[PDB]
Amino acid sequence: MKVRASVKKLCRNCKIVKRDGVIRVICSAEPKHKQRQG
Amino acid sequence: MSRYQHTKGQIKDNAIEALLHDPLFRQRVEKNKKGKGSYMRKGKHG
Amino acid sequence: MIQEQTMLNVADNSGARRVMCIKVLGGSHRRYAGVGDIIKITIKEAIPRGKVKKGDVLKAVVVRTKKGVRRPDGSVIRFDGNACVLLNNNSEQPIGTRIFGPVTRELRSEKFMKIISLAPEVL
Amino acid sequence: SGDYAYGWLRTETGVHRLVRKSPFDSGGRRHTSFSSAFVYPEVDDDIDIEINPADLRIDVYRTSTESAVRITHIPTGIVTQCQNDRSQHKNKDQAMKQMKAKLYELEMQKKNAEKQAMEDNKSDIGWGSQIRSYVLDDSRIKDLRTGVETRNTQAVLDGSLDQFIEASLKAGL
Amino acid sequence: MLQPKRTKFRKMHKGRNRGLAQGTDVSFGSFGLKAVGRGRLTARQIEAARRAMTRAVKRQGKIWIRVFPDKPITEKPLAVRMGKGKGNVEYWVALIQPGKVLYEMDGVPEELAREAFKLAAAKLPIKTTFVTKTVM
RNA sequence: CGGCACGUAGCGCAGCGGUAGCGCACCGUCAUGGGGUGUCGGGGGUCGGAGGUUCAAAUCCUCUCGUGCCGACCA
RNA sequence: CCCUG
RNA sequence: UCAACGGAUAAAAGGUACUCCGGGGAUAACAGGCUGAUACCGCCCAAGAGUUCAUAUCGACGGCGGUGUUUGGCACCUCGAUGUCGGCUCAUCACAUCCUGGGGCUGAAGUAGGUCCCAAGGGUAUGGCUGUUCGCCAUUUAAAGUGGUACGCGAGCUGGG
RNA sequence: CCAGACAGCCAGGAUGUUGGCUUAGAAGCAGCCAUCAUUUAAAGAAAGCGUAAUAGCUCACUGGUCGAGUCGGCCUGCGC
Ligand SMILES: [Mg+2]
Ligand SMILES: [Mg+2]
Ligand SMILES: [Mg+2]
Ligand SMILES: [Mg+2]
Ligand SMILES: [Mg+2]
Ligand SMILES: [Mg+2]
Ligand SMILES: [Mg+2]
Ligand SMILES: [Mg+2]
Ligand SMILES: [Mg+2]
Ligand SMILES: [Mg+2]
Ligand SMILES: [Mg+2]
Ligand SMILES: [Mg+2]
Ligand SMILES: [Mg+2]
Ligand SMILES: [Mg+2]
Ligand SMILES: [Mg+2]
Ligand SMILES: [Mg+2]
Ligand SMILES: [Mg+2]
Ligand SMILES: [Mg+2]
Ligand SMILES: [Zn+2]
Repeated sequence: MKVRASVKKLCRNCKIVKRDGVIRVICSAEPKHKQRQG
Repeated sequence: MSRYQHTKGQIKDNAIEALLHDPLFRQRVEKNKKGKGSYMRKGKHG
Repeated sequence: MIQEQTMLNVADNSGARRVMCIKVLGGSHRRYAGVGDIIKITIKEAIPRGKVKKGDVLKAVVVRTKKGVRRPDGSVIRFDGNACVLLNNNSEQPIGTRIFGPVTRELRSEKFMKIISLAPEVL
Repeated sequence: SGDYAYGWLRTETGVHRLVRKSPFDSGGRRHTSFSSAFVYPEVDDDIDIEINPADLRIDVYRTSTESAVRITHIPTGIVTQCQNDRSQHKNKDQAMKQMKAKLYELEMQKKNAEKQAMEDNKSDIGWGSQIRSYVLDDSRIKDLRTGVETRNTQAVLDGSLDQFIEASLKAGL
Repeated sequence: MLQPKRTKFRKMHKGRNRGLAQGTDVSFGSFGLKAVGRGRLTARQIEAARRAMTRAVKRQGKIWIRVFPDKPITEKPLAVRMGKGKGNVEYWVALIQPGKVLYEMDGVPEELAREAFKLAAAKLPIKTTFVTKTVM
């Protein structure tokens, strides 16, 4: 998980998701893309 | 093949000129057979 | 009770005579070392052909204390001086080849079987 | 100057052995003199890059306001302090010029140390520097390294060393 | 780093930045980056943005820089009391109002121009937008 | 940081609206067996850089980047 | 004044 | 060139830590206050380094903020007095966490790490030098945190500066 | 877009050819240049992973199943 203030899709399998009022993107392709709006 | 001991010690600019100013590359004196440095007190075989 | 800046005699033939405890290993703000505890010493006198010279910093283990050891029965074992056996910094075995004077029993551990064997009598 | 000049002339590093009937001597006694040819390429004098804020450690302390500035270059480990001025910015600027000066000094010392190491190696080879021998008394020219000989001393001293430099360059000495 | 080669005067008043800009039309090229907010642009900001545009597009098309930093900005050096003369010239800005076509470009496909303008806008300190040449 | 002093030939120095000067040095010839000293005869300078006035700028002005000096004090 | 070992 | 140019006399420079009086927080020095250029700490874009790969770790060119936290700006409080450095004694708060505790990613084999997120419960060296804060050095320890508190604390101590 | 759309689901994703160079190896995938043709449902001298390079795993693309909406740009109010 990488905590950034500008979270976005980086590769094509990355998915935006909103959990508990927090925007994350999750990646079934590479765990490096797992990142969090904070 | 043995190392030469240069008399300049620790050379930090130019070792070729250092060996020139070492006695190894000195100018050498030749004993004349006749002429100026001509006289021999004793012969090679006498 | 051995603390910093404490002068100790040398209990083996390592070559030193008088040492100074300068640090008590094994704890933060640890004050005293009893018998059988490692300390860091510096050497103030030495035999001229000794195996270690003056001014070296190396470990040592306390083998005699004027305060002495308390036994579980209620006894105490008081000596008349404070002495130590010098050890190497990294390997922790005695530098010398024999130990002078009596030592006490609780040094009987897997680190100091050679101390217990080389001692003349074990109290 | 010109293309491939150092490559053409790089085999000339060394000593030349003149043997000739000297005219400066009164008796006409022959002399065995020596000279050295030393060739080195025109290396580019690269600009000295400035130092990084992360590479520096900046501290402020009370002068003996904490206007005193201690700048520490961390990757090499060199510090400079400055406390004479009331302005911390002036102290920091003087400390930064001290940083640049010591960095230039250390780079020069590193270059001189590498040059001294190369000189240690080529002083170790030593006698191998005697590369060329002109016997004008017997009129023969000799490269000892390639071992080659010729008799045309006037052509050699005119500058027809093409055969010798090609022999040396194919030798790789 | 843009700068006028010589000027009539070395220092200039602070001034105001009221009104809306003219030059609101794409003039030479086709695709333009036009300001929406209001503020100053340092010549360093102009240079960084222009570098980002030209090295994003990799030298196709042609780039027009429709602004120039003509206004000198003074800054008084630190630990100096107020007054005792106007401060020395430090850098040059261009006063930019809303609706100023900042950058302009041609000869490039639309998506590439949009991407290059995105990098430029990331380097800019003010709101910008993408505009297209209209025939009138 | 603030003043104020100077950027002149390879070097050391004068000249501070129209003219570039002196010494050492370099070159060439003499003198010497030869070198030095000596004698004869020459040359050499965007006048630190840039731009402004003036008919004209080394000289007048501004800025510039070097080196030197004097102060960066009461708390 | 000097005269490469 | 009474140019200090509405011209004090025709005619006049300094030191005071040996000082003294009248006054001023109208006006400085410490501390507080406002601000935050600078400083510190974050974040945005991503050229490039990273064998390939911007984003494991760095991050140019530039940009946007936070704190009040250094150096500064002002001169609003105090000049019918608000005792300033350092040490000692005793502290308390914050979290931008030094250790211990939970976790994500890794260019994470394990060990040992690197970076980030959560977390302030407890803990967090002794000495040589110097008045020192600081820093360097020696040896430890799980660690030797960073800051706020009139740069905490002199109607609590010292008085080396 | 009921000349069946979007997302799933079943299939292909080839031939010259490994396009050449320079490399050390260069095969879509290190860099450079060109970026065609055939079969045409469609296959890019290849978008990505991967190989020491090949290999291998996908994608763009298009065929089959299903049967009502699909998709992302602009302006704008309030929010995170
Ligand atoms: Mg004083
Ligand atoms: Mg002489
Ligand atoms: Mg008046
Ligand atoms: Mg008074
Ligand atoms: Mg006031
Ligand atoms: Mg104050
Ligand atoms: Mg107050
Ligand atoms: Mg302040
Ligand atoms: Mg006022
Ligand atoms: Mg009162
Ligand atoms: Mg936290
Ligand atoms: Mg609890
Ligand atoms: Mg205080
Ligand atoms: Mg404190
Ligand atoms: Mg005090
Ligand atoms: Mg008090
Ligand atoms: Mg005193
Ligand atoms: Mg908000
Ligand atoms: Zn991803």
